[PDB]
Formats: sequence, C-alpha cells, structure tokens
Amino acid sequence: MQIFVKTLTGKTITLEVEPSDTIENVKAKIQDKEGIPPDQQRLIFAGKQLEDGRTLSDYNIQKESTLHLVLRLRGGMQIFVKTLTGKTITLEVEPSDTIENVKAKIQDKEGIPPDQQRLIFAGKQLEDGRTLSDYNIQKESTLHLVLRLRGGMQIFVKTLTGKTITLEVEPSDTIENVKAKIQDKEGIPPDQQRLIFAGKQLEDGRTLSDYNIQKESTLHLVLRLRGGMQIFVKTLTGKTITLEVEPSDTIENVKAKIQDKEGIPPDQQRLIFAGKQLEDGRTLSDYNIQKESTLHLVLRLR
Amino acid sequence: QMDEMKQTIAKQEEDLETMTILRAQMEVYCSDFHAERAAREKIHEEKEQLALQLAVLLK
Amino acid sequence: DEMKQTIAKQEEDLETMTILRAQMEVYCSDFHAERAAREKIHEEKEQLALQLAVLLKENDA
Repeated sequence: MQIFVKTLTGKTITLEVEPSDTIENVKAKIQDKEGIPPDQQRLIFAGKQLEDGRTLSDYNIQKESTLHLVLRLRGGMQIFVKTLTGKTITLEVEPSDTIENVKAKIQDKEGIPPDQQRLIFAGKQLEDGRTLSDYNIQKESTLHLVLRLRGGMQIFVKTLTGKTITLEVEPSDTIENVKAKIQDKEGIPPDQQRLIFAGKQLEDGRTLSDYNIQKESTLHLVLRLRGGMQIFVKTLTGKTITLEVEPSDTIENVKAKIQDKEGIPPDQQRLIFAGKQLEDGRTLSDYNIQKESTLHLVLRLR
Repeated sequence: QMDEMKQTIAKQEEDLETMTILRAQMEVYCSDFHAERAAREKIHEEKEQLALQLAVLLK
Repeated sequence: DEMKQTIAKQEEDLETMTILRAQMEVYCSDFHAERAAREKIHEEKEQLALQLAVLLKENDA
C-alpha cells in the first residue's frame, strides 16, 4: 500500500508495502531509501510503540496513515579511524558493512572521496568487497587511513585459474613494478609473468600511464612454463632434474622446489655445489651460482 | 518481450575475451618451447665438445 | 527484435576456443619433451666427463 513516516524534523518519506509485513522488515525498507540502519530506528504511530515484529495488521495500520520515526544518535557498534594528521574520527558501523560502506561514511564526515581512500587494519590493507566481520573488526577497533597519492589507484589482475587479485598502484609504476607487486602477493617470479590489457602485451619498461591504465582497470595474467634461469640438480638415484630459480632464491627456497619434485623433506636435504655445502639462510647469488649450474643432493639421516 | 539475450551476450563477451587470453597463453607456451630448444641445442653443443676431447685423446 | 543478430554469431567465433585449448595442451607437452631431452643430454655430459677423468687419472699411476 502506501504509508508515511514523519520524523520530528517534519520530513516525510514514503514507500509501498503490504499489511502482512511486520515492524522489523519495514526498517530495512527505510535503510535504502534515505540511509538509516535498522538498529537506529524506532517506529511509533498513535502512541503504540511498534515493537520489531508483531504483524502490521495486528496494530491496525491502514494505507495513508502516517507513522512517526525516531532516530537514535548511536548504533550498536563504533570504530575509530586514525588519520595521518593525528585526527581520529568515529564511525557508526554494523559488522555487515563493506569496506566501501565504511569508505562512504568517511567521505560523509570528512569529504575524502572513496577512490582516494586506503584503509589499514593490523598492518593489512582491506579490500573493497569484504565486510568488517571478515577481518575480525570488532567494537571500538582502530583502522588507519592513508590517502592515495600521485594519481594512485587500485587495479585487478586475473589469471585463467579464476583468481582475481587486487593491487595498490600509481600511474608512474612500471610493468616490472606491477609484476614485483604480483610476486609480493602471490610468490610468482616476474620472469614467469606476462600481462595483457585490452589486447596488448605489456612491455617491461613502460608504465601504467603509457598503456593508459586507469582506476579499477583489469589486467590479465598468463604464466610461463619457464623463467630465465634454470639450474640442474642431481637426485638420490642420480637423475638430472631442472629447477626454475632466481639468484635471490634462498637455499630453503631451493629445497622446497626439490621437495615438489623428489618429495624429500627440506630438513633432510644437503646441497653441495663444487665441494661446498649450501647453508639455509643463503641465496643462490651469494654462492656464485649461474644458469645451468649443477648441484648435488645428499641425505642428512636425521 | 524478455531480453535475457543481454545476459547471454554478456556471457559471450566474457568468453570472447577469455579466448584472446587463451590465445596469448598459447603464444607464451610457444615462445617457451623455443627458448627450451635453444637451451637443449646449447647443451648438446657442450656435450659435443667433451666428445671431441675424448675422440682426440690420442695423436 | 534483432538480438539474434549476435547471440548466434557469438557461438561460431567461440568454436575456435577449444582448438586453442587443444593447441595449448600440445605446446605444453612439446615443452616438456624438450626439457626432458635437455636433462638427458646433461646426464650424457656427466658420463663423458667421467670417462675423461678416468682415462686421465689412470694414464698417471
């Protein structure tokens, strides 16, 4: 039907509904017509306290009758956002709220546009589509706010394996930087990544601006069967196997790649390169280990 | 007068761009093979240099 | 209503898709065949180099 809702400020908003509905699900129709959560709403008509869910037609409420809306100053949950100036602001939230919802409320209080907003909780940046309950953000937690600078944006990278990841970037960033950020998130070394936007292969050395890559753009990621550097390892049997490695790979990094192939636990592996034993904290580079160098694998008997 | 054609066109548009990604993924598998053949070719050449030194061990 | 202008042409271009997937699979195993060959050669190099060490060592005893 059609009923009216007048706050004490005189404002009358109006939507349609049927008498079968209850008090509880009307508030949910109020929240997306001008924007007030249901834990801040209390409805009155004819001095009968409308209590969260005895049928509308149980209170005798007909079409065209006007309801009275009262508003709490406060919901059930507050969080605090610390700004880089040292200003701390207070937000009214529900655990169901998305980080984009939280961003809109920050715009409402402070004028900062959402696409310029970066939010950090417990050293971890929070992504637009997840909720406060997903990050374990509870009553009275403090988020930190960082503004994007220098045209800064988020972009998305998509593989064929379905995975869609989000990246924090700037237009000055090069394709190599983007790949490095993909490495930092996903473990994939950059010499195994190729990136496609529109239908151009993205050249190392060019920047996001060069390819005209704007906010919330989507790049596609394709993975190579091999990088640029392989080394050979000799098995316990005595077969050669090949490893995709980088000079900054650590020796624990190399042992794991051997476990993937020979299934020998890393705490059981001993790696020799031209007489010397490879120590765990160390990299390939520190040992003067080149492409196509050969290592020997021996057990530790622990 | 229903136009879920929009929904099925939009389901094709994704599938289309996926193909070009598949294509590009195919090109990458192609260039990798070549790098691998060049690697195989280079180590065969190294094997041929030892074989020589063996053959020549008398003179 | 000329939606059908495209929905049908879409399926013919998308036929090509499985030809790519099949060609992907083949280039893949072709790559593994080459790397296998390279590994084998790497082993043959070790046998040759062992052959050389033994001939030289036993020429000097």
